[PDB]
Amino acid sequence: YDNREIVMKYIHYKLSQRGYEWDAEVVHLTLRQAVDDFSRRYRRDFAEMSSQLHLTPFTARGRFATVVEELFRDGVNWGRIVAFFEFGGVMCVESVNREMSPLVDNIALWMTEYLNRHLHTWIQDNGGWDAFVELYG
Ligand SMILES: O=C(c1cc(-c2cc3c(cc2C(=O)N2Cc4ccccc4C[C@H]2CN2CCOCC2)OCO3)n2c1CCCC2)N(c1ccccc1)c1ccc(O)cc1
Repeated sequence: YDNREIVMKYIHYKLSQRGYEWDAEVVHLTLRQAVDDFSRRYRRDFAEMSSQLHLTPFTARGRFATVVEELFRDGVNWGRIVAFFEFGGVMCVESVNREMSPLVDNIALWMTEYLNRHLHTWIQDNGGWDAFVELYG
């Protein structure tokens, strides 16, 4: 249902593993499992991109816009929405690692606005998140 709830719960889970208690049900567990399979799949290139990412408060919004525009340029699919969430999380984990944790709240806002403004039509026309729950899990 609520896109804002889905991003809050995904980010809270990734940060809690890092020992960072950020302050801010079937779908949440299905999304969390797909993104973990996505990390295992491209673990090689995930290490490279982590260092390649030069994240600061002055570049985050622009970095976010560029990568999201590249992901969905050739259309939307669930595999790209999964990569959308993993990029949202890698930037949150990276913010915490670099002692810029205030940016977590900005990244979650950018993810929520993009889901509601640019992914809402596609998802609903796919039947909503239950359609995602049927592919994964
Ligand atoms: O540039 C990117 C990136 C990653 C993918 C992507 C999305 C997918 C997928 C696959 C890939 C993909 O193409 N890769 C995954 C990946 C994951 C982590 C780090 C690097 C890469 C690069 C390659 C891996 N190789 C490339 C050759 O063909 C496939 C194998 O399967 C399902 O959805 N895409 C892009 C750009 C737009 C096309 C799809 N990031 C990016 C962003 C910033 C800096 C560098 C790369 C990015 C976006 C979202 C993410 O969640 C992670 C990375």
